[PDB]
Amino acid sequence: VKKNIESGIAHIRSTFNNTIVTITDTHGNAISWSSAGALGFRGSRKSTPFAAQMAAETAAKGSIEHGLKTLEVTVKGPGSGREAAIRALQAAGLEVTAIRDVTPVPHNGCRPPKRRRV
Amino acid sequence: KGPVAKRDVLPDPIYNSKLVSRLINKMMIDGKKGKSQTILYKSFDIIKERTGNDAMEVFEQALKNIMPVLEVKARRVGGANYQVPVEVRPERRTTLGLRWLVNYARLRGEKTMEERLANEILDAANNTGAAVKKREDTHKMAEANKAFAHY
Amino acid sequence: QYYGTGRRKSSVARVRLVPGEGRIVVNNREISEHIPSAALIEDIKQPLTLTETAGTYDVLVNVHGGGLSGQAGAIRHGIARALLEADPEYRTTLKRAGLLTRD
Amino acid sequence: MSKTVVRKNESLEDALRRFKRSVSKTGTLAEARKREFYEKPSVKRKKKSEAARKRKF
Repeated sequence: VKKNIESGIAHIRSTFNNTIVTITDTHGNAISWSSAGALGFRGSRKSTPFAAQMAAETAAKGSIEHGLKTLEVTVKGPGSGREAAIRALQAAGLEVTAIRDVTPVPHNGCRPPKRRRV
Repeated sequence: KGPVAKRDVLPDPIYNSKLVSRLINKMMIDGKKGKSQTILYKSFDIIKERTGNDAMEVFEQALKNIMPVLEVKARRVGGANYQVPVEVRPERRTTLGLRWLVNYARLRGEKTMEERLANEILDAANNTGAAVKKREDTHKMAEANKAFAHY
Repeated sequence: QYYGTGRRKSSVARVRLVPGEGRIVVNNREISEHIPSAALIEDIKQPLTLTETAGTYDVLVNVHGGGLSGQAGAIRHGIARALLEADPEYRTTLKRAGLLTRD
Repeated sequence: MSKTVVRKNESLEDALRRFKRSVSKTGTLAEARKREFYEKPSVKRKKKSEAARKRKF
């Protein structure tokens, strides 16, 4: 009954305040996901490399039961946790397949808000 | 600046050990090293008497039990007052074990420091003990502060 | 008559290492007659055990000044110094101890 | 993000070595990181004349 996907793609959103790990299939259907908030980190430790590491580890050890043998990386967003995230993803044993050049880079878009000092 | 060296005196006829010499150096009050030496000798004798085993192995196991692996060091990065787990070098581990042993032994409360230290060495060889309460609290703090394993 | 001075913390060991059997006199007294707490007695012979000089020299000393511990330290220091001045062959070995502190 | 080009038969950090180098030639580090808070048109224009010339980056 369980669709045993052979390989999928992982979308990771790094931020200065949180890190989200989502594992998807070829069509982008949500397979498994985890975040620093789920691990237990409630303060600013969410965006830490260690928190990203734990989130990636949990996502990988959750998708291992779902069955995917390999995955693709689609990390995105600012932050320093993107390194420990991929490090844990590789250490988990689920070899990565490929990567993409996707990014939210806007040409002009809308003007950001006021700074944090005025 | 930089670190500094030091040394101690190992030879001790009753259960020869450098750590035993360091313990003798500890627990000493008012420059009375003879009192501490006698206390340690009599405590080890009581241990050997009550328990049919050499006090050296019991002391080694008590040290192995009480020695803390991880230390939780405070650090004030902004208005948060965070803490950072730290790996304790063997020297600091031994010194902390000696400190906890002596302190909790004298805190227990009995008719003689000899019996106090004997019962403390026993409750250290058997993980259930006062100094091991401190060890467990330190380990719990280090685990709760795992978020800052490294800056 | 080999001579030596075990100066340590105001306690001087006027030691004269002469060929004998191994008797150690402290201010005209016996080892046990003078120094209880024999924990230090075995320590006095630390160098005497590092180098084999068990019972070939006697130790006649007049230790003036210092407590029991300081007197024992001065005694062993003077013993080491006099033994070195007598036979410096083992100075290479005894340089790792020295026992000179200027205390 | 560095690129869509794939590399295998290397170590784990060998990939990050080229990631951190190839990410320089993309706006992931400048275009998507400067616009976190607004910048007035004047300072917006002066910032280019300052950086692109002084070579502070």
